[PDB]
Order: sequence, then structure tokens, then C-alpha cells
Amino acid sequence: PLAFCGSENHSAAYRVDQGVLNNGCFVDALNVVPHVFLLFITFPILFIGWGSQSSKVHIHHSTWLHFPGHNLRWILTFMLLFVLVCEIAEGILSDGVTESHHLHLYMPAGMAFMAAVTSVVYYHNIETSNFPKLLIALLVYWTLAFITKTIKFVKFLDHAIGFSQLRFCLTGLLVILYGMLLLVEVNVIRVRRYIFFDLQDLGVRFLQPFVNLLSKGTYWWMNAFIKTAHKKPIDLRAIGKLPIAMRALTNYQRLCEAFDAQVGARAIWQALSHAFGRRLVLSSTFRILADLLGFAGPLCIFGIVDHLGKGVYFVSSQEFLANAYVLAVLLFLALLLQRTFLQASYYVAIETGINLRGAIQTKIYNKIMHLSTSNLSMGEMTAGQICNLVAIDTNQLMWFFFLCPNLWAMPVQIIVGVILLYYILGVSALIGAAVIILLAPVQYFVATKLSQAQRSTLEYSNERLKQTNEMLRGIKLLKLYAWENIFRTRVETTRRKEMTSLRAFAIYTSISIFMNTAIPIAAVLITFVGHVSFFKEADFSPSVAFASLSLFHILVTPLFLLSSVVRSTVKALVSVQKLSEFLSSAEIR
Amino acid sequence: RARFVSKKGNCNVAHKNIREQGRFLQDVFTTLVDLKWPHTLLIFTMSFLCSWLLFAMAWWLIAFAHGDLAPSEGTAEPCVTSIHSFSSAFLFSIEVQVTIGFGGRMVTEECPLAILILIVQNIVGLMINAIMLGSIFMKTAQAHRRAETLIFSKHAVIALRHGRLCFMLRVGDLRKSMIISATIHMQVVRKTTSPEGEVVPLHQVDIPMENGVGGNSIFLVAPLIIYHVIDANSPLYDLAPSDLHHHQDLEIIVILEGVVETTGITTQARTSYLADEILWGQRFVPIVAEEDGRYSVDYSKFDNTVKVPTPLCTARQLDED
Amino acid sequence: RARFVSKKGNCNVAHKNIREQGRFLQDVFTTLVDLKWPHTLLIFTMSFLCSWLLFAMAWWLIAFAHGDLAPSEGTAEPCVTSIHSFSSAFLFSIEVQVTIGFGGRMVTEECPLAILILIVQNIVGLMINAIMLGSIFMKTAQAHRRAETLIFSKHAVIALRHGRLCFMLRVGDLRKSMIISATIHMQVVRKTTSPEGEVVPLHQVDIPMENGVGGNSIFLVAPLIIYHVIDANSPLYDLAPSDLHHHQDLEIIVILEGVVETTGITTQARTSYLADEILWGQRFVPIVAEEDGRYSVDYSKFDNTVKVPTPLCTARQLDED
Amino acid sequence: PWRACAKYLSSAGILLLSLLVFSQLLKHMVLVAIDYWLAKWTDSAQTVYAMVFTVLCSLGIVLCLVTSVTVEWTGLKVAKRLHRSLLNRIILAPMRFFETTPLGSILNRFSSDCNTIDQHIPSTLECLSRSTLLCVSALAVISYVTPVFLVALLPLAIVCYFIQKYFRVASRDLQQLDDTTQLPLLSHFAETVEGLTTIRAFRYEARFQQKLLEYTDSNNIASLFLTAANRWLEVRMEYIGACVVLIAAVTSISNSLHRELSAGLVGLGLT
Repeated sequence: PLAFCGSENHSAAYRVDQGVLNNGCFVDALNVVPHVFLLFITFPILFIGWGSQSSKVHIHHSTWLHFPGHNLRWILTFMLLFVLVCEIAEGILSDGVTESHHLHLYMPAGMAFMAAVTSVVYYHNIETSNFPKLLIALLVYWTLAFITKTIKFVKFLDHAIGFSQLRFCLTGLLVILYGMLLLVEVNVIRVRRYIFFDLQDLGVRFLQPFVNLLSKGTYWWMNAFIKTAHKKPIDLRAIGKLPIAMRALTNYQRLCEAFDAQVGARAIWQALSHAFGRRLVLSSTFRILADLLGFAGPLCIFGIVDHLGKGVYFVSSQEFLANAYVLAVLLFLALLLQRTFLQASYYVAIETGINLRGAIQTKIYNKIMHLSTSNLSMGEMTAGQICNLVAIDTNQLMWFFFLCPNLWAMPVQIIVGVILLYYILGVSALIGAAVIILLAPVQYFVATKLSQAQRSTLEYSNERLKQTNEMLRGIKLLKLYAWENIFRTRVETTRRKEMTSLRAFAIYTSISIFMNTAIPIAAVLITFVGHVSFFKEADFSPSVAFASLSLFHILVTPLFLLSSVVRSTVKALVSVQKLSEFLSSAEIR
Repeated sequence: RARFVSKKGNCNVAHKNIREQGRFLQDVFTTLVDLKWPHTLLIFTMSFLCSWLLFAMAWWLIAFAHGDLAPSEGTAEPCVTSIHSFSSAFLFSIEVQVTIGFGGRMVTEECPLAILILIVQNIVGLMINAIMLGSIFMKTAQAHRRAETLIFSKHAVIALRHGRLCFMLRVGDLRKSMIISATIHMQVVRKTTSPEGEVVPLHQVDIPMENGVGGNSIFLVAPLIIYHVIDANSPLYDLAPSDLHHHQDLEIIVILEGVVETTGITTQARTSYLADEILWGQRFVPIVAEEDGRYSVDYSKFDNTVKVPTPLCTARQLDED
Repeated sequence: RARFVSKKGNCNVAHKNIREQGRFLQDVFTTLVDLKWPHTLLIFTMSFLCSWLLFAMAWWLIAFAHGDLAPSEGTAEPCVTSIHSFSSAFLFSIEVQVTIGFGGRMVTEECPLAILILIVQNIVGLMINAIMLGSIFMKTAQAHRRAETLIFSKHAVIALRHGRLCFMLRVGDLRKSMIISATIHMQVVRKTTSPEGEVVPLHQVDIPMENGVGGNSIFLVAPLIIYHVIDANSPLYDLAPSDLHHHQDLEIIVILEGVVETTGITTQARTSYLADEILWGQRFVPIVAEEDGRYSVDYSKFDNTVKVPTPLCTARQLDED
Repeated sequence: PWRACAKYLSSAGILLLSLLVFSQLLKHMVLVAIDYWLAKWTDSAQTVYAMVFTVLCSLGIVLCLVTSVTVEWTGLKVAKRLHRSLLNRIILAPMRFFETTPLGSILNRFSSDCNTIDQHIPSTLECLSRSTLLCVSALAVISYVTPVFLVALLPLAIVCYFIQKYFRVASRDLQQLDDTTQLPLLSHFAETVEGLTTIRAFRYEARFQQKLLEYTDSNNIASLFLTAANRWLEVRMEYIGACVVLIAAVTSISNSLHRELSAGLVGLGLT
């Protein structure tokens, strides 16, 4: 016999005896009714607008418009799904000591979860249909859920049970979440005033910067393009035109409007920073919002193998985190959102790199339109050098902007790494982790060595490439005079100058990769011999062992890229030096 | 190659990329009646089960709020008698809304909230009853299903009558019912250009049906010959006999309007004719016989036609003798 | 400046100082169906609660007149069992009128007046049930809401066709339903004077729609071009291209009549066109494509139109070559 | 599976490829041995273990050292040997080949593709070799600790392969689209820098600025769609990369709670 609130003894917990809204299953029953109200309003409306249309009839090609606070509503919805599945887990772990299936711990949270997913689906369907005359159902739903959540919370506080029980802090997070949902609801009321008082989509097939945040994360709009990829292949026709912000000449309107306000390579640097620092710090703030979600891996591992090494009815928060099933589920969700945020950081960094290239190619063209031909004729630059500058140096700038937020978020990741290393292992973590700060100045040493090697190599490659250009152009002279052997000998002289630089470059890169590997494994050797010897034997469990090992692994996993990053930034430095050299050249009066 | 409307009467259109869906939303009723049969059954049972379960949850919440769900009782009446489970409250909401009233579960005058929720449950129960039963009777009473009983020829024919080339086809009833004020609309749908360069994909120009007065209105009892004479201003004036082939930009649609005599509600039967469906130089056989003081018609040989000596050229050159 | 009917279909009239209100009173039914949705809900609940409370007061008065409200009883039956409050009599009237019948409150054959009041309560309960449910189904089944799904162009166009200036606009369906015997009425409404000094504010003179036969009746499946050629007797015969501006005494109303195929009940869609809404020298683009053995139509580009070389003068001077 | 990697490794030398596979495979073996010895060591209940740990660590140090020097030496050898054969082969060619084949293509080889095989193939060779063998060794030891892992390993492998086959045609097509829009921009630059005097004589500056704007628009939108492709494939693959941690956690916790697992092998499999 299944029963709401269960049938423990005489159904004695069904009583209203001390007053209305004084039973916990009663305020759970009041918590039930806004969810089923939302389902029973939404499902006929969601049925009659969409899905009621038949198979032949197809709707609504483009040009939706997002409501204000749409980002905040989706982020609050995602943390709502997280806290509701945590509530479902609390309901499952609650009825472990008691029998006869207390349904008041499951079914409020379950109907809340169904109401949450149907509310966000109804919001998406009314968002792409842009009809604000609806969504007052969402307004009255958020008020109703907020009122019954305040009722349950102040009845938690009336009985004075809190802050160690998961239900209390759970309900507190849920009621401040519902307050934020009512805030974004009345913000949709306040601006875009519709109740009590477009963006250009003509030919565009990109759709990425103006779409709902889940499909911003999952790139779900391109699922249609990959569906049409197993068809006729895609062309520049039906690739669409550019979005206006990511159009060329719009950047470089931004860049010349940063340059005239700038009033030189360092001036180019600082005004490029003024031009694209907003998107760059958005890139790096996605990057540091990631890898702190990455700093839940080792904590979850320590939790699961720390448990595995061993006011009516309640689940305490420490016993909830003692249970390792929910820690595994938390690790799964944390790694899910961590990979999502890392991919988003990658995308917006590559987008601002593409925009950087689209601006500075136009600036190179504006300089080449006013360049005096005296510079081309007398020495310092050739046509091969200019096209070399574009087709290599612009990509060097673009790859440096691909890998800029990684080096911005490197020090933050390693400092939170070493502080969480101090959270376990005691003081010996510092004597095991000082090897990284010991090998940090030799990164600067090999950076200088790599720098001079690359400085030689770019000059030599310019020499060899223009020599190959004149040889391949004057092939007809070269063969008919039979001078190709001595010309190939001169080319091999320049190639020996290449190889004598690339040999030292390769040796120094191998030096840095030897520095890049086995310093973490040297760190775990140092801290593990120095933990079991010369130190007090302070809890060498499997727990802190594998937590420290996974933490060192996740510390050195972003260390192992740094050689390509320092090669890229030195190539970008000599690149922008040659760029500011070319942009400061003579002109036509 | 692609016909406009089917031979059965189904329009082969797509309606791609409709922009405004709010005007779809602002009439839910025509979308409600215009569904498939399992979808209408599903929304019928969905609406009734949704109302019953919602008021079930309301009655169970009332019986929990008064505390009579706890069987530890004194002598006071519950707001609803003999409810001690959610399922019993569901059965009570069943007895209330569809108005059965067994009385083992019945309402006492203790809770005024129970009286109020009974009032609103009865009001929207009567409302949902009126809506759903009228909607399902209008669904079963629409008369596009009557158009299934009005036959046409497979082949329209072109032959001679009164010295003029006419375009004939046969259409008959299958009941002893009537089609009250049965009108005929015959439209030539094809792609044509204007002399001024205006190009239109489907120009629905309509030939007039030759009646005798000119009002396109027939009396369908026997399957009669309806026919349009090809005049000079008719769009069939320059039609070759060799033009009647496949991949020929020509379609003749015949739209029979009227109202069903039995139900009194109106209807429309439609059919198409392509170029390779039209027979040239042929006429229909007589299918009406008279015996036993009545008239007999053989629908088994309804579609048959004979060959007729006919000039093998267009109606334009027929006017030059 | 002030349009006659809206672009949506709403007539901007006032009807000031209507004298006779007794003719309003002598048909309550059309006034009953012609209400707003909250007013119809309010009169629905008002009629049912009024009938229930009136018969509640009647049953309570009977149970007081027989004296069974006083619990000092012998063994005699009350006229209604287990009634001892006004609220219990209200619940009994609820069970009687909507025909639930729990039976805890039921009528014995003691009072003949109770039998008579049960008879009249059942009679007018069936009457009010028939009236209110038929009225609310006719309210939800009227087909002015179907007119929300029949689109028009924002801009009517005037261009050349067959050497003549014609007045074109596009109108299409959004369903795979039909508009049975869809007629078109196009009226020119403007202020004109007679030659004999008779002045009329809104002279609704109607241009004939160019059909091909002359009967204004279309077949709306695809969004077709409906168009009126400007003849000499047409009221657009002396219309300048420069006349199409704001504050110009000209309005074109297009009234689409017909009956909905699904419900079988009839309807009317209407729209307007002002002078500064009409484009001169333009024609509509073709929006019907044919592929996959069917026909496709793009309603996203339904309203688009191209520029056309057109003589920049009135249709009168076009007849002088 | 193309012939180009066969030519690449044949230019690398048999000694160098054997040293490559020995260094890399034994490096992943010595690292997986160091975590296996840690898992066998951390369950205490001297120096029975934890001293071959030190020689194992130093062996891993010198073994990734020799891995690093063999990848840089194969990089230098394919730099020296893909050059000086292409150059001698091109210089002994008939001028019929030069009159037919465009010189811009040949110089684009001599610049860009030698630049790739100098500065990109050793780094990408290392990051391919460091990633893939770590992946397959970790898969092998989650197969060892959790024996029930294979029956869920085959679904993730088959959906990885099928999403890869679903994506590979779009990736190949869009990458070729980015290359064929990469070409005309650079040739427009090369033809503007030559006829600069004529293009300043004609007063045709604004229209050629417009032409470069259209070229850069097309190139930027092709690189943007290739970016969106790579991010979509990577986020689907990392969703699978989260699901594998979910299944490893749930099978290790099912085979630790009512089984024998001794609480260190589960930490190994989870790490």
C-alpha cells in the first residue's frame, strides 16, 4: 500500500492537530500544487501551439528575439535542475531508515523537476515565438512556488532545525533561487513593458551569437548543418553572410577608432588590447570559471575513497557527502559543465582571433594602398616579403590570440592547485611542490634561448624564401646558363643557416619538454618519500594519496602545453615588431 | 508531373515557413476540430483526465487540510465523508464531475471551502462537457466525408456538340440524398506569363460551366453530363489534340460545392484532371435506362466512353470552317 | 487620416445616440453571445449560482415551514432528509439541479410541495442547461476567429496586365482547411458628391473583381493574385500615381466571405488599404515553387514586391495610347 | 591511412621509429607501473615497497627524456630530408612543367608546407603520442581493476566511432572550403602589391578595398564555421568523456561496496 507521507503508525503524521501548515508533509503538499498547476496550464498550451501543426506544415524560419535577462534565466534554470536533482537524491537517501515509502520526499521534488523542464521548454517556445502576452503563467507560477517555498522555509525556521540538515540549506538555496526567478520575471515586465503600462536576420546562416544558452553551449544549431552534411556537400552558397558585429570593416572601425584615441609597436599592443579586451576577458573568465570546476575532480576522489576506507527524520549534510554515489553524480555534472565552459572559452577566443585577423588584414591593405613604391624598389621590403607578412604573420597573431587566455588563466589554476595541495598533506605538500617554483625561472631561461633562436630563424626563412622566389622566377635564365648548381649551393648555404638554427631550437625545445614532464612525477616522489620519511606519519591513506596524485596530474596537465605557447608568443612578438615596422613605412603625399 | 490537387481530392501543398504563429494561437477551436482521429481522442481523454485529476488533488488537499485523513477522530464530521485516501478523493471527484453521485463519499456542510470547490468543479465540469461534446459532434458531423460519395470520371473528354468543341465530364451521386444548390466551379490551373513579363506559377483561371442560363448550379440526381463549350475567350481555345500528354503544363480542377440534405451542413467535393487524363475525340456512353416505371443507372459502366469522329485540330481553326 | 476599417479587420465606428433600446431588449440572445469572454464567464456563473441559490432558499424555506429544521423531532419524516441548515439545503439544491444525487440529503414523499418544487427545479434546470451550454458552444464556435488565419498583403499594387492597368493584392490561407464558396467583395469607400449637390461621407461603391466569368468566387488553396482591372466605368479610372499619399480621400476594403470547411459555420475576413499603402508601378513576386512531386509556397516572402516599368499617369490617358 | 605518413616514417628511419615506439610505449608502461606500485603500497595494513618506487621514478624521468629527444631528432631528420630532395628534384625539371604548373603553387609548397613540417609536426607528433597512449593505458587499467568495464566500453567506443564517421565528411568538406577561400585572398594581395602603380593610376582604390572586404568576409565566415564544427565535435566527445567517468565511478562503487576491492584500486581507476 503506497501512501503519501507513509503509513508508519496509525497514519499519525496525517494530523492537523497543532494547526494548519504545521505538518511537514502538509507544506510539502502545498509545495506540490504550483508544479501541477504549471503542468496543467502548460501542456494544453504547448500542445495547441506546437505539435498540433501537422506533418506538411513547417513554421518559423528565422528572426526570433530574446527577452532581457535570458542568460540569467537559463543559468538560474540550470542551477535549478542541479538543486532539484540534489533534492531528489535527498528524498532517496531519506527513506533508508524508514519503511513504507514516504512519497512526500520524492513527489514534490519530482513534480518540481517536471515543472522546471516544462517551464524552460515553454519559455523557449514562447521566446522563439516572441509573444509576451503569454508567460504570465510563468509569472504566477514563480510567485506561487516562491510563496510555498517561503512557507516551508519559515516552518523549518519555526521548528529550529537547520544548517546541518540537507533539506534546510537545500530549501534556502531554492527560495533564493525562486526570488531571483521572480526578479528576472519582473525584469521582463519592467523593460519591454507589455502588461500594465529586433536584430537583422535577412541573409545569415551562422545563428551562433543569438540563440538560447544551451544551444550556445552544445552548438545545437549546427546539428542541422551536419544533418545536411550527409547530403550534397556545403558551399559558400548556403553558408550565409556575416553577422554585423562579426562583419569585417566593423572591426577596423573599432580598430581605427581605438587608434585615433590612442594618439609604435607598444601603442599597437595597447590599442589592440583596448579593441578586443572585452572579448579576451570574457574568454579568460570562461577559462577560470572552468578548471575550478576542474578542481572538483580531486575533491570528489578524496571523498569517495575516504568513505570507501570504512528533526523527525533527516539526512545530515556530512552524511550526505559521506555517501559516494551522490559524489560520483556531482563529479559527473561538474565535469560536464567544466568541459562545456572550456569549449565555450575556446570558441570565443577563436572568434576574437578571427575578428583580429579580419581587422588587421584590412589595415595592411590600407597601408599598402598608400605605400610609396620607393620602399618596394630600394631594398627593405619585397612583394614576397609583404605576402609572407600577411600569410604567416597574421596567422601568428591569430594563434597567439587563440592561446592568450590559457596563459592568462595558468597562474590562477596553479595557485588554487597549490592551495588545495595545502588543504591535504599538511606542510610536506609545500616541500613537494616547491620544485615547480624552482623550475619556473628556467622556463624564462629557455624562453630567452627559444627567443633568440626564433629571432634568427625568422630572418633566415625570409632570406631563403626570397632567394627561392627569385630562383623559381628566373628558372629560364638559370637552366639556360647552367647556374642552378651554384644557385642551389647558395640556397643550401641559407638552408645550413636554417638547420643550424632549427637544431638549437629543437634541442632547446626538447630541454623544455624534459622540463615539462617528470617534474610533477619528481614532485610526487619528493613529497611521498618526504611524507613517509623525515615527516610525522600523518595519514598516508589511499585517500590523500590519490587526491594528491590526481591534483598533481591536473596541475601538470595544463603545464604540458606551455612550450607551444611560448613559441607562439615569441613569434607574435617578432611578428608585431615587423608589423609596426611595415605600418610605419613611407607613403604618398 | 506534380498535380495540384489529387484525383481523390487532396491538395498537394506544403505551406513552408509560416511566420506568425500567434494567429494560429488566437483560434484554438478550428485547430481543435481540425485534428486526426487519434489526436482528437487523445485530447478528449486528456482534458477529462486532467480535470478529474486536478480536482482529485484539490479534494484530497482539502481532506488533508481539515485533518480527517488521519483516522484518529473524535465525532466531528469530515468535509467529505468516507475519504481516507487520495484514490478515494479521486473517485469522489469522478462522482462529482460526471454527476454520478454514489453517496458513500459525499460532502457535508462542515467545510465552506469544500462547498466553494464543489461549485467551481461543477461550473467548469459543465463547461468542459459543453465544449468537448459539441466539439466531438462537430468533428463527426463535418461533411468532407460526404464528398467521398460523389464520384467523377477518371477521364474528361473533348468532343463535338452543336458544332462546337466542348469539354465534358460526368459526376454522379451514390445516395438517394441530395446536394442542395449544387454549384460547379471548373478552373484551369496552369503556368502562364503576362505579355508584360509577369510570371505566375499557378494561375487559377476558371472556365464557365455551360448551363443554359449561365448560373453554375446543377440538379444532381442522375449522373449528368456537365460540360464547358470551348469559346474564343476560353483558355482552352488553342488546345491541340496532341497536347494531351504527360509533362504538359495543364490541369483542370472541378469543384462541386453544395450542402448535404441530411445533416444540413455544407460540403465541397473536388477532383483534378491532367493533360494525359483527357481523352480527345471521345464521348461518354449513355448510362441511364428506363424500365418498370422507374429509371435505372449502371454505375459499373459509369466511366466507359466510345470513339467519335472528331476534327483533329484546335478550336481556333474550327472557326475557319 | 482616420481609416474606415482597420488593417486587422476592426471597424472604427461609434454608433452614437441610438434612440430605441427596446429593440435591443427584444433579442437577448444575440446580445448574450456578443459579449467579451469574462462577461460571458460572469453571466454563466451568475446564472448558475443564481438558480442554485434561489432553489436553495426555496428548499430551506420548505424545510423551515414543515418545522423539521427544529431538531426537536418525533418520528415523522422530514420533506427532505438530513437537512438541518441553510447550507445543507444549498447542497441539496446543488445535488438536484446538476443531477448528482448523493442521497444523504434526499426527498421523501411527505411534502407534496417538495415534489412540486423538485419538478419545477428540474424543469428550469434542464432549460438553463440547454440555454447556457448551447450558448457557450455557439460562443466558442463562431468563426470570426477563423478570419485571423487568412492573411493579406500590407500593400496592394497597381501595375500592367494585358495592356490594362489592374489593381492587385494577394490573399492566402494558413491551413490545409478550405473556405467553401469563397467570394470576394472589393469596395471603394471615399467621400464623393453628386453632380446635383448630394454629398455623402462614405460612398461604398464596389469594383467588380476580375474573375474570368464575372462571378466573384475564388478557390483559396495557394495564395493567389486577386486583381481588378481599371475599366472606364471603374471608380479608379482617374487615379494618379502621385495621388497615393497620406491625407488622401481613398480607401479600398477587401471583404472575403465564405464558410469554414471544418466547423461548417460561416465567416468573413476583411482588410483595408489606404492611399499611402498602395504601391504604384510594382507587382508581386512569384511565391509558389514546385518540387518533390508537390508544390511549395514561402509565406515568409509573401509580401515582397519588385519594381516594374509602368506609365506614370492615370488609366484615362492610357486609352489614348 | 594515407601514403603520406608512410613516406614520413620512411624518411624518419627504422632505427628512429623503433626508438620512438620503445621510448613511448615503455614510458607509458613505467608511468602506469608507478601508479600500480603506489596502489599496491598505500594499503599498509620497513621499505618492502617504496624504494623501487624511486628507481622507477628516475627511470620514468630519463625515459620521457629520451622520448623528448627522439621526437626532436625525428623532427630534425624529416626537416633535413624532406628538404634537399624536393629541392634537387624541382631543380632537375623540364620547363614544360614550369610553363604548365603555376609558380605560386610551388612557392606556396616551399613556404607553407615546409613551415608546417618544421614547426608544427614535432609538437603535434608529441601531443598525439602523449595523449593517445595515455588514453589507451588508462583504458587498459580501468579494464584491469573493473572487469565489468568492457561491456560498457564497447557502447562508448561504437558511438565514438559513429559520431566520428558522422562528423568526418563535414570536417573534410569545410576544411577544404576554408582552404579554397584561403587561396584567393592571398592571390589578391599578391596581385595588388605588384600592380600598385597601375591601381593608384586608375583611381580604383575603393573598389579594390571592397573586393578585399568581400574576400576577408568569405574567409572569416569559413574559418568561423570550421571553428563551430570543431567545437561541436569536441563538446559531444567531451560529453562522452564525462559519461565514461560516470560509468567508471558506478562500476567501481558497485564492485567495491559488496565485493573485495581494498580501496586503492578504485582510486587508481577513478584517477
